[PDB]
Parts: sequence; structure tokens; C-alpha cells
Amino acid sequence: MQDVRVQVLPEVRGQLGGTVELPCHLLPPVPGLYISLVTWQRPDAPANHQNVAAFHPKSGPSFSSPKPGSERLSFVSAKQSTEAELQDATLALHGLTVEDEGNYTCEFSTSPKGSVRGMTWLRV
Repeated sequence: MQDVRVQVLPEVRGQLGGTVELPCHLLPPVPGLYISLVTWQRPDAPANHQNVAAFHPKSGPSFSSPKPGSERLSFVSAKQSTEAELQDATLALHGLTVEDEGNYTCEFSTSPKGSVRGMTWLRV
């Protein structure tokens, strides 16, 4: 099975007080691959601020960090089985503030390939 990779933008520029999307896609669309999880994290944020978003095929989306928090976040394309689709893990963030600036890491957990990740700088 071919190896997979994460595609993100080196930087995303969003308008202050507005909305911005952080693109993240698993490539290529390989048949036989199971995506068990995708997460977004801010490595440099305080402890309880690092886990910004997560998506599981069964349990759906979660946003543990209160900042930006679920109120300001959503996965634009990810679907949960009610079948799941996590290949596009693009994250939309509203009410952009300067305090939102920083490195964001998008990481897929997969079978059989394990984890792969990419990083994006968000500038306001």
C-alpha cells in the first residue's frame, strides 16, 4: 500500500475578528486505509490549551481546549458514521483574535500506516 502524507499550508492568513480555514488533507486517497483519528494541536499553548480539536469516525468531533473552544470551531468536511469521512480534516475557526496566532499541527492516526502530521502557522 502506498505511503500517505499530510498536506497543509505553511501559513494561513485570517482577518481579525473574522473566519479562517486551516486546510488539512490526507493524500493520496488510498483504498484499504482506515483513519482512526485526526487531531489539531497547538504545541506551544498552555497545558489545557493544546488540544484544540479532534475527530473520530464513531464518536465524532471534540474540542477539549476552551480556547478557541467548540463555540468558535468546526470541521468543515469531516463526517461521523451515523459512513465516516476524515480525509479532509480542514478546520474552520471564527472570531479570529491575535491570541489565536501560532503553530497548529494536524495529525492523522491510521491503519496500517500509523500517524502522519503537518504543521501550519496561523497569522492574523
